[PDB]
Amino acid sequence: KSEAKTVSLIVDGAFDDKGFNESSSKAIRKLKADLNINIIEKASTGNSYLGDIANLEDGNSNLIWGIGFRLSDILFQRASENVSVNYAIIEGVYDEIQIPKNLLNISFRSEEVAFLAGYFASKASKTGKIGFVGGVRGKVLESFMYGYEAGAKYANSNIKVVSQYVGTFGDFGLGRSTASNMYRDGVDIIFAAAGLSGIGVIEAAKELGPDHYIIGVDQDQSYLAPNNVIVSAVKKVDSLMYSLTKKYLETGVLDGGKTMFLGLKEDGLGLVLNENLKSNYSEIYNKSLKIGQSIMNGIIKVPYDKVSYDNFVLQM
Ligand SMILES: Nc1ncnc2c1ncn2[C@@H]1O[C@H](CO)[C@@H](O)[C@H]1O
Ligand SMILES: [Cl-]
Ligand code: NA
Repeated sequence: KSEAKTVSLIVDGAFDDKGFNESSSKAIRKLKADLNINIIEKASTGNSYLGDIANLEDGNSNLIWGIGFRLSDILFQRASENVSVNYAIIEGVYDEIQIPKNLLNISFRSEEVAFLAGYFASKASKTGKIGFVGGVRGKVLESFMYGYEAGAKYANSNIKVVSQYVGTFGDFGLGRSTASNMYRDGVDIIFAAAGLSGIGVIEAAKELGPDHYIIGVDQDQSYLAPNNVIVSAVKKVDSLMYSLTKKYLETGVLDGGKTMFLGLKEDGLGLVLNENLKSNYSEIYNKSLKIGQSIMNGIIKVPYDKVSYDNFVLQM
């Protein structure tokens, strides 16, 4: 078996985000539980990526996972320079370069699940004004923002959407103040797509009580605020990391040198309802799932950047 092997994991910021980074740790710990492999987990930061990952290498890791686009260039450099080490990255963002054979990149079509979140929030909102709180801007987050705004307009052409960015995935207090300002300005539902920062958005909703709703992200976040999180736009990082790593442990060769793309139809993303609010939002949830099937069948082409969004809006 694979018991002698080691799989390592490096994230940016804290593991304990109730979402994206946490899901990567869940996968690695489940691999340890099921296969009895060795694991190493490291929470890192930009000023020390190079040293932290060089250390996972020196621990003779058989596979090193990096999580999130902020690790893109470092994971690429280390893979390029260490041909005998295998690396995989969740959401590497690369422009010019060709991916080396010992690096596997995973890309999620986040705009697809964000479209479901926007459609849902737009149908559910009583004020007709909804919010989006993002983490760090860039290609990944813009896919969430434009997918959300497009799905919202698809549900109601005159929907009002307020978008703000915390600017980091690790500022809970700024998530809270951003959300508090939105709720005070007539927003009644906020999609928090902001890592740990978004948990502060949830805190703001809890502090304001009933009628301040959240669309959660990455994992089912209804348990964080069972009266306020209506639905969650999940990203199935843990399932994918487990299955890809298990295959790698069986073959010993990384299926790398490429980017694997996952959206709704690959079961890489999904929309998960809070059962405590079922009687009240089930009809909208079911309509949202039909929208998801239209996306999966290629009927709705979901925008993901400014150009595709502006075209989508003009062609509605
Ligand atoms: N530490 C992080 N680093 C990079 N991207 C992140 C991080 N946390 C969250 N994200 C991204 O923001 C989205 C919403 O939390 C996630 O699905 C992921 O794409
Ligand atoms: Cl605070
Ligand atoms: Na804080």
